[PDB]
Formats: sequence, C-alpha cells, structure tokens
Amino acid sequence: IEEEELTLTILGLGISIAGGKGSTPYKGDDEGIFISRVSEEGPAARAGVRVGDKLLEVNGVALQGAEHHEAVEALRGATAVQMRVWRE
Amino acid sequence: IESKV
Repeated sequence: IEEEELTLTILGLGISIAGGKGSTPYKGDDEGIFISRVSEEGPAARAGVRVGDKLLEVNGVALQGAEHHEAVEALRGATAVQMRVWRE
Repeated sequence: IESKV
C-alpha cells in the first residue's frame, strides 16, 4: 500500500475530518487534513471516500497545508464535491 | 478536533 491520488465525488455527509496546520495532527508528523470517520450510509461512502484519505482539494479550494476551519468551511460551501485526496 | 461536515 503506497500513495495514489484520486478524485471522489460526493452528493450531513457522514465524514468526520481531523488535522490541519496549527492543530492536533491526525497521525504521526503530518499536519494534513484527513478523513477520520466515514459513516456507512453517506454519499461519501457510495462515492468511495475512505478513512485515512488525506484531503488535497475540495472544489478547487486547495486544502494542502490549510488550517482545520478552512476545510470545514470549504466542505459546507461546495451539491457536487470534486474531492481530491491522497490515499495509501 | 473532528467535524462531521
């Protein structure tokens, strides 16, 4: 299992997100924003989003190195969510 | 922090 970029398209949304610059990391040394939880009955599940996916872009909004609140706001303001992620 | 979006 190594890294692979994917775009996931979602239609709450049953994902919890963790991490971000200046925030408690999700794992080891990484300050990225991650999918911490995926509830089996959400549009993100049928879109294929997976726990541990690192968020890179939400509808053009770049989240690489963004703070937590940035990702929260970007996600709520996005019907269609072209969600670019890095997955191991 | 975990937010449910």
